[PDB]
Amino acid sequence: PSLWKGLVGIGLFALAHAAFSAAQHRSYMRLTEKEDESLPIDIVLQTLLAFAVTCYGIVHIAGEFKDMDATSELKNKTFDTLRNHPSFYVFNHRGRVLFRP
Amino acid sequence: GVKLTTQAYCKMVLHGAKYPHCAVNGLLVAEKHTLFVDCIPLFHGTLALAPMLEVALTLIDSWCKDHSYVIAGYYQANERVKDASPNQVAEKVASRIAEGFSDTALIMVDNTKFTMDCVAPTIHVYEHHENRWRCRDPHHDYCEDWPEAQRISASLLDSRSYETLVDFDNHLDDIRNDWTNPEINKAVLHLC
Repeated sequence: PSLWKGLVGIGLFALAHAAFSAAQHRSYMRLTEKEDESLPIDIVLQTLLAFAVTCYGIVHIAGEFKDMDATSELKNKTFDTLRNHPSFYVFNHRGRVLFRP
Repeated sequence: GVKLTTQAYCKMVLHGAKYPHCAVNGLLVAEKHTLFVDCIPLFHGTLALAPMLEVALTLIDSWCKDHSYVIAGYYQANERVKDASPNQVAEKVASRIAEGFSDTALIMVDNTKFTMDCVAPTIHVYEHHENRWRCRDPHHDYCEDWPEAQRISASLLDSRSYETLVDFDNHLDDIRNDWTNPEINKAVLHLC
């Protein structure tokens, strides 16, 4: 469904928020200068979840696969269509006379 | 002496309108001055192929003899506007159907006179005599009720029933499409 598309947006949005958090946490270090060198578990969990869901949405978004056998789409092609030859059309048929000229 | 019902004429117009750009053909069945009680269409566009014609004729014979009718006429509408003469296919098919009963004569829908209301009888009836096929008198009456045929053809065409009409070729495409096309029959009954 189309809702899949909407999902991927929010995933990025989620990721975007994570970025902000990370930046802030980096500022934290850049204002704490302690031997932490570790991101908060909440923010990393949020980032991982955003990655997972966004990838999952993408999986739907990629589309649908197509079968390799060339005789797939031609099965329903009746002979009444392939014979038309649009370039070689002729207008000397009963359609013009029968219908309004 | 060839007489066909008004439903035969409306079926003629229906099949002509269904594939205006493609030459069509088919048969007319009657009970044993023959009166063509019913008709049946078959194929369009390319008409010279034998296997389809043979399988058709076999199915027509089976269906008619199962329900007491016998095939007794052949119809053909050509593709070209300025064409009103039978081709080899029409001649051989008419000869073969006439082989059973001598009363069988060919009919061709003269597309030149094909109009909305079918003001003049479009069908021309050709008889086989002296081993040659030649047309009958055009001034002769062809349909049983000419004003009725005119009005029913006009109503059916204006009702977009030609699109709904199904011939043998659609049955070939899928059997789910009824080749006996009783839908146009019930429409004829309601209109009449």
